[PDB]
Amino acid sequence: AEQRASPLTSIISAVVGILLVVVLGVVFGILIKRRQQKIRKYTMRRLLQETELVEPLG
Amino acid sequence: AEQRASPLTSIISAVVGILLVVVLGVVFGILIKRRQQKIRKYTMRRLLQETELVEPLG
Repeated sequence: AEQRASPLTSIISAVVGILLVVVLGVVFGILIKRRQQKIRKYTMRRLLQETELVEPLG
Repeated sequence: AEQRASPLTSIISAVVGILLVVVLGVVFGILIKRRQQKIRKYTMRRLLQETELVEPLG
């Protein structure tokens, strides 16, 4: 019938969904671990890029 | 003549790729803005003087 019934398309949509949730889950946990009694001062490291705002070319 | 030649499959793979990169971008931006509003803002204010170390004269 007209009913699609695409198996692959169904898997691709399912895979991605979990993929996005996985990638993040890893990033979130990573930050926490590096946060739990771990001062990396990442703020300053990223702040060095702020100078670009007050560092024109001419 | 061609191996696959699947237009949809090509779009699904392209969409996801950008999708994952998009979601993250939003998460990263949020955190930053969530840190800039930290009670330790004073740190940054004083950090602006650090540039003097990497700001030599002609």
